[PDB]
Amino acid sequence: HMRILVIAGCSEGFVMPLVPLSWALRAAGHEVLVAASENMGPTVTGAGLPFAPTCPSLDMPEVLSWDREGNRTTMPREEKPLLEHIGRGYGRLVLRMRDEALALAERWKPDLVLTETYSLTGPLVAATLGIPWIEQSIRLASPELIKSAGVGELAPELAELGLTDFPDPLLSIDVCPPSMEAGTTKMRYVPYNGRNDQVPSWVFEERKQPRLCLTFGTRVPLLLQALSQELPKLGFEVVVAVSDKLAPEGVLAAGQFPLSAIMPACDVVVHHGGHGTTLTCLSEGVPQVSVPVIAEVWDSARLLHAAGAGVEVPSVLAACARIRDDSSYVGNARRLAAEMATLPTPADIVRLIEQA
Amino acid sequence: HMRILVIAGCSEGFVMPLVPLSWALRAAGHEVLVAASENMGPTVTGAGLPFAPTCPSLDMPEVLSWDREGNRTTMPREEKPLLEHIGRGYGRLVLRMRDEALALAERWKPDLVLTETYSLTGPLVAATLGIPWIEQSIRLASPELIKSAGVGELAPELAELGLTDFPDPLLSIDVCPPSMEAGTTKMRYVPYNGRNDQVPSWVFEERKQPRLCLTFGTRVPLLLQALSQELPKLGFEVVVAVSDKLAPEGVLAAGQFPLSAIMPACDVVVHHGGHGTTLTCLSEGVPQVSVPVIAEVWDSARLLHAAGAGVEVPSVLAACARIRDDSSYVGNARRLAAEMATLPTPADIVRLIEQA
Ligand SMILES: Cc1cn([C@H]2C[C@H](O)[C@@H](COP(=O)(O)OP(=O)(O)O)O2)c(=O)[nH]c1=O
Ligand SMILES: Cc1cn([C@H]2C[C@H](O)[C@@H](COP(=O)(O)OP(=O)(O)O)O2)c(=O)[nH]c1=O
Repeated sequence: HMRILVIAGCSEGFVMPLVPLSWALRAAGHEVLVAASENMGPTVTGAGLPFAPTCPSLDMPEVLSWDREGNRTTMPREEKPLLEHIGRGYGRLVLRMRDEALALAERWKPDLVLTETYSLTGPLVAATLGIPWIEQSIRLASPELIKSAGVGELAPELAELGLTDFPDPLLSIDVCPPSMEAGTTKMRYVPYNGRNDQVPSWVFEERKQPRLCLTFGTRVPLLLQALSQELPKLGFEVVVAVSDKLAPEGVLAAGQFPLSAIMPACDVVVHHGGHGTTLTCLSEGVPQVSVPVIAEVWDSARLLHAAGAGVEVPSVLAACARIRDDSSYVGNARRLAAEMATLPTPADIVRLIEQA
Repeated sequence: HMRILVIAGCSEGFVMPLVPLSWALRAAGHEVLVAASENMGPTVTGAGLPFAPTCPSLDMPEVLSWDREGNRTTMPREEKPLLEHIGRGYGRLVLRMRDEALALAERWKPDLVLTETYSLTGPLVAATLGIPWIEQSIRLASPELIKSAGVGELAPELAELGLTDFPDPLLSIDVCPPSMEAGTTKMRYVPYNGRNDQVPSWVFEERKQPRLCLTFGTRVPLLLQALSQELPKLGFEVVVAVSDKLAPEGVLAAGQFPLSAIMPACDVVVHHGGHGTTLTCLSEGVPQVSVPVIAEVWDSARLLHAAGAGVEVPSVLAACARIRDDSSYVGNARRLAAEMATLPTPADIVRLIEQA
């Protein structure tokens, strides 16, 4: 019987993929508490998990566009220092969370910390209290250059603990299918995509024409209205998964739909290359048209395109018809979904955590 | 990899205790879908689970106060036929759910049905499709007289399938601690008590006086305001767990608080003998003052009072001071909580289900 403090990010993409393992721990009789930014409250509790805020409402651009000195930062065009730039963003994110995250850790007294790769507040809190921690990957590929830059940015905070680098996690979890990737344990990606009123009625009824899902995530929407009007002309019934506030002919519906709920009713997905969106579409064996927006998802879209599970489009109307006609995309997507199903479940991983 | 259709009731007390096992299944990589009345949507999805309505908004009194003939029914004062009366209520509840629950089962095609003891729509749907089903108990004691009456009321519906009684479930789950009770597998009761914005701040900070939790559930509130004003005079800081719409001196707070989140910050609980409330307080080793309102929870309050884990009050101010001064109540409550922790987890049960 353990008390596990789960430390998450400031947007849905950094919180949702930690939900299945958190519930897997709770299912094993353990006490779980998810600590994240105050704006991630409804997301955490909407997943049925206990929540505690570590900082006010916060989004990544606030932290990424300003450094410790207080000076505005800009993004390098060169991919490599762009990744280091992003990494330092995650590092400074820790400076906003650590205080309340530590004080919460002092009082709640956890035995173990669960967190994602770029949420470095986890390792910091774990190292501060002198307790082990678990690292779970939430990406097809996690560029270590991002992580290293974040650790380097936190150097004054580690020296405060008389450290150079965070102590290695008790378990490093990876979710990339072996037939894709270029001290880690593999885990099957069980997708959690948020909270809806109910599973849409059209999901259960029969489908008499190819259905396409169009989604850009929770950050990229703020092109979507253009692809919505044109894609049906390619011979598709389209559904747009987007925020209800953000939410038409040939379109079936437009609104907040957890992908895992609607994926069985779809044949192809056009998206922004989002980590959670990609892995979810992968796990359900659906060919994807990935339009990689954010730099940190670039590697994942490369692994995806290479395996032929989908088409990376750095035109997207052309990529769909290319999938609508060629069947090798569906085949690979299903092959990889089948491969992920063989991997250990979050339930299997809980035992490993308990056992060592 | 299975598709499990979870069939629940029409009020929170019949839905919430099915959440942990449902997530335990989802954690093991299985596909889960919770089917309940339309008013139980927010409860299901608030737990992070997929939802599908089997009937419009519905509460137990509608079904219990009217029979198949369409005639108004009254409650017997004699406990025994009162239990049979209640049982026939659950039986007629099936008549309201079975249609949409069946059609949903035809299209979604589940391999297995998960349900509670008195949700007979589960067994009916399972028997109709010819698939196994799982019975989980959500009570300290489940009077078989209730269940038998429900089955008897459904006799025309079983004869429709050429049956007399529902086929025995693949697994019958019980949650009563061995040192309490008078083809079942024991499972530890992992409490899920709903959805809140966050864990209250006072839960983590230190407590310099005995704190009491006052809650009557989701049905009984519609006395609570009286016990709220008087109980602090007994030397207590009181917190009232009740609907926010329903929600003062000596009172710390009043509103919707999932018990499992606030239980560590409490010393004693006064309640309506609610099944979920009792089991949750039990699992956290907290002495209870049970005021049994509903007839079906009477047996549970008897098992509770006998074990000395609390005081059954069929005056409640006296029962608290009796617990506030005598320490044998806390001892038994903790002994039973310790006993439940030894029992197999919902995660352990998932394996059993997978294995046989
Ligand atoms: C807007 C929206 C998001 N989602 C989910 C899918 C993913 O799990 C998550 C999006 O995360 P992600 O795919 O990483 O993209 P991003 O981080 O840029 O937002 O939210 C839906 O399921 N339906 C929707 O309508
Ligand atoms: C109103 C309320 C209910 N609950 C929970 C506790 C139980 O899990 C459930 C109540 O179910 P239960 O104890 O069976 O009582 P009833 O069926 O009469 O409603 O709801 C809270 O945790 N906090 C609250 O403020």
